[PDB]
Amino acid sequence: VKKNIESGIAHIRSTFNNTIVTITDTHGNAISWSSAGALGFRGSRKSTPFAAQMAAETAAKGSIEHGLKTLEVTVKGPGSGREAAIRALQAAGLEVTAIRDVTPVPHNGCRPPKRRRV
Amino acid sequence: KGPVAKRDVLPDPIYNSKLVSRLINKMMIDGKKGKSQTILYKSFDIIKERTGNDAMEVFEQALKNIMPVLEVKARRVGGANYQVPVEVRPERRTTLGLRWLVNYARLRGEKTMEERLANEILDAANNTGAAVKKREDTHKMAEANKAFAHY
Amino acid sequence: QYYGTGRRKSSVARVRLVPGEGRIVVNNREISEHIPSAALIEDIKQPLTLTETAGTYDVLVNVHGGGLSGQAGAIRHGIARALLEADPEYRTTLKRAGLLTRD
Amino acid sequence: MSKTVVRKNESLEDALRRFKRSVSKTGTLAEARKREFYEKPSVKRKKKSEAARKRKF
Repeated sequence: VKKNIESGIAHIRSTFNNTIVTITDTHGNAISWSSAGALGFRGSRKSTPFAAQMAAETAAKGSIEHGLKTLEVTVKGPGSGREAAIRALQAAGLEVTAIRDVTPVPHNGCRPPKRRRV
Repeated sequence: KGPVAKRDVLPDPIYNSKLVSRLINKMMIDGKKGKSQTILYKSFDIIKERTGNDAMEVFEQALKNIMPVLEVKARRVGGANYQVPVEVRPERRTTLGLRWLVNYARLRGEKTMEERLANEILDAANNTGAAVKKREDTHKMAEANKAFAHY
Repeated sequence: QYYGTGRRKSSVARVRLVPGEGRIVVNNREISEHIPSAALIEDIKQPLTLTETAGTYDVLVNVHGGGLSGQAGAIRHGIARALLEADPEYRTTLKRAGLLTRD
Repeated sequence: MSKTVVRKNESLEDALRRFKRSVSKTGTLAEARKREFYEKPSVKRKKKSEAARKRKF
């Protein structure tokens, strides 16, 4: 009954305040996901490399039961946790397949808000 | 600046050990090293008497039990007052074990420091003990502060 | 008559290492007659055990000044110094101890 | 993000070595990181004349 996907793609959103790990299939259907908030980190430790590491580890050890043998990386967003995230993803044993050049880079878009000092 | 060296005196006829010499150096009050030496000798004798085993192995196991692996060091990065787990070098581990042993032994409360230290060495060889309460609290703090394993 | 001075913390060991059997006199007294707490007695012979000089020299000393511990330290220091001045062959070995502190 | 080009038969950090180098030639580090808070048109224009010339980056 369980669709045993052979390989999928992982979308990771790094931020200065949180890190989200989502594992998807070829069509982008949500397979498994985890975040620093789920691990237990409630303060600013969410965006830490260690928190990203734990989130990636949990996502990988959750998708291992779902069955995917390999995955693709689609990390995105600012932050320093993107390194420990991929490090844990590789250490988990689920070899990565490929990567993409996707990014939210806007040409002009809308003007950001006021700074944090005025 | 930089670190500094030091040394101690190992030879001790009753259960020869450098750590035993360091313990003798500890627990000493008012420059009375003879009192501490006698206390340690009599405590080890009581241990050997009550328990049919050499006090050296019991002391080694008590040290192995009480020695803390991880230390939780405070650090004030902004208005948060965070803490950072730290790996304790063997020297600091031994010194902390000696400190906890002596302190909790004298805190227990009995008719003689000899019996106090004997019962403390026993409750250290058997993980259930006062100094091991401190060890467990330190380990719990280090685990709760795992978020800052490294800056 | 080999001579030596075990100066340590105001306690001087006027030691004269002469060929004998191994008797150690402290201010005209016996080892046990003078120094209880024999924990230090075995320590006095630390160098005497590092180098084999068990019972070939006697130790006649007049230790003036210092407590029991300081007197024992001065005694062993003077013993080491006099033994070195007598036979410096083992100075290479005894340089790792020295026992000179200027205390 | 560095690129869509794939590399295998290397170590784990060998990939990050080229990631951190190839990410320089993309706006992931400048275009998507400067616009976190607004910048007035004047300072917006002066910032280019300052950086692109002084070579502070």
